[PDB]
Amino acid sequence: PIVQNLQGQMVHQAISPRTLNAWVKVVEEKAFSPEVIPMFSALSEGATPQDLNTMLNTVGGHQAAMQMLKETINEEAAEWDRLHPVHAGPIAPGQMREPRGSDIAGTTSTLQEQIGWMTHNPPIPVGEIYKRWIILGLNKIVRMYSP
Amino acid sequence: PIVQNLQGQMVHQAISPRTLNAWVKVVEEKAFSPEVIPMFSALSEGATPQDLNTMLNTVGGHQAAMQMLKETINEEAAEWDRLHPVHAGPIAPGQMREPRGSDIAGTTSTLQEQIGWMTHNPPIPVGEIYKRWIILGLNKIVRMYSP
Amino acid sequence: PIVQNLQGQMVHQAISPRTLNAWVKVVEEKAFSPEVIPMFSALSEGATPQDLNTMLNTVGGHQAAMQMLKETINEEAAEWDRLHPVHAGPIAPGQMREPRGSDIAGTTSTLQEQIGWMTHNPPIPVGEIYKRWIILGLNKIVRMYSP
Amino acid sequence: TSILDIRQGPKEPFRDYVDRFYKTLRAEQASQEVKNWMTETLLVQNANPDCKTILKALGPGATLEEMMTACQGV
Amino acid sequence: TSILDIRQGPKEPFRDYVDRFYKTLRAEQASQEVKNWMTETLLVQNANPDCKTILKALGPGATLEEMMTACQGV
Amino acid sequence: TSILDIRQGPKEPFRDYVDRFYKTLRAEQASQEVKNWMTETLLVQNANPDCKTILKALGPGATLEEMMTACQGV
Repeated sequence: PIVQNLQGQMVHQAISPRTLNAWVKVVEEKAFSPEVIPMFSALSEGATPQDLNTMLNTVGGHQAAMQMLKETINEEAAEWDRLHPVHAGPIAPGQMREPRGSDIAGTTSTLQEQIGWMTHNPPIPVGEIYKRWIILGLNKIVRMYSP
Repeated sequence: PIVQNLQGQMVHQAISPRTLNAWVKVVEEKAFSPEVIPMFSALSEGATPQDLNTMLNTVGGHQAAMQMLKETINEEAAEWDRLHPVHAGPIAPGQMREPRGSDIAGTTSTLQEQIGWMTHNPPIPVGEIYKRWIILGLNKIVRMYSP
Repeated sequence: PIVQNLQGQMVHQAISPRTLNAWVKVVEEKAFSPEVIPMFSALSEGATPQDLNTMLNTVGGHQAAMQMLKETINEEAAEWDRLHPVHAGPIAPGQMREPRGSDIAGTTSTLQEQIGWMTHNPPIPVGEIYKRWIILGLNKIVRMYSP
Repeated sequence: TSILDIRQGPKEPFRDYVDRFYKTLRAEQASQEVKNWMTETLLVQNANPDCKTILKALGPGATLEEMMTACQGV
Repeated sequence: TSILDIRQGPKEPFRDYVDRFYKTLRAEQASQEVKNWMTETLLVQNANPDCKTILKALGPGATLEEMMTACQGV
Repeated sequence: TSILDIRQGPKEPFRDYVDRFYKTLRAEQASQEVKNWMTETLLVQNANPDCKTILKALGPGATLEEMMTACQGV
């Protein structure tokens, strides 16, 4: 995640193993139950896309759901690209590039790039955009997996 | 929560996973027992409304009680709005807006807004107002759930 | 508790959950056994009255003993008020008020007030006065609960 | 399981049923107004005859602690 | 369970009963004066005949360690 | 349980008894001089005849390792 250091700057720090394991354990115990979404939300505080793929990729089991989510993440990403067209002409030397759906999904962007966008002024909340897609896709799952 | 930093200012820091899990475990083990209220009170030290909805939303089970509480929180909030009318004329540029029942419940306010009210001089104790509603609603539950 | 910060001042910091739980677990396991008193004493290092009521209020079970203790705490408090009369005339603007039995028991005092008395120069050891009452009342219990 | 399929047993305490209701209601995502409509309507309707009878005597305006204490012996 | 429903068994130690009493008293929220009234009154009243007899001999003014040591063999 | 009620069984090792003694002595709060008096007196007095006999042969001035090794076969 990207956290504030004592000095008063935003720097990246790694997520903790008993945080990781707590994510694992939630999924083990409460599967598709709604409490998973606030839980997720708390444990995703200050998290990167990269950390969010890590969390999704580290799941075991419920592979039908994991595939449905993936496909929701790509749909929501396809929709990001649709709604926000690429911008006019070449990229400025003085500036950094606008993200695509796949940069938001973490796929086409690097960590330093993910830190550029979030730490820069104005900052862009690429975590929160992926977060809604995850929560939206979580609703899809919850609604389906209701019996 | 909003905690004091080493530098001597009040800044927000996130609540810890084994704090979260300790909240979960209390509820698992002691359900509606009275010891839950001091316990709550200690673990709610320096907590935001936002953190208090997080704690309530992360409950599993006892959904009749969770609904009774919600409805108590809204009643107590409706009562906040009744007792404290909105103030005269437009909001000053130099000042920040007075809270409503729903800002106290965390619903209509943002975190930075919740930090403005608490950190500002005079400070307003919107945590402690929600806390009484929670404790009051906890009494309702305890009294009902006595057998 | 009130602890010394790195800067070299005495500031309040909250007590830890696995400290709380260790207090709980001691009581669960060793009930009225004498080892409870040194144990208490260590875990009460630098503690406030407020934290001491928190610890007493968070007990479950042994309610006959908990009531006997309460009643000992009030007796010892009644005795504090008896032995130390209130002082002559009005309270000075330049000074802060002398405690009563109920301020020592934490009841009539606020935290900032509890920090004023302890951090101020000379400091007054209102923790250690309550601590003796707790230990004295612990002797009463231990002696009774011997079989 | 659908919210319409939530019903109270003939021997099941109301309490255990109300818990089931706000759990399933917890997995419904509808507007609050619709969920209010579901609350006053469906809960009583799928409640058992013995408690149903009881709840009819509370009249309207009733709140959950009073419903929950009202159907306790049933 | 209501505070009036708290009573001492015919074979139940007083001690186990007094624990039950201040647990239920712990769930009563009444003024202190009323709770004092409950203490001196209801505790002895629902105490068993053998201990009840014992407690009558302590007279008034008695405190909990003396009541608790008084009904120990019973 | 009172300190006077602490006694050694007819088959109980002294050792297990001495442990019981300083545990109960650990719950006595009396002056040190009185507790010294209890040590030299009550311990031997409630000790069993076979070990009691043994301890009488150690004479006075004896210390706990020597008492504890003295009554080991008993």
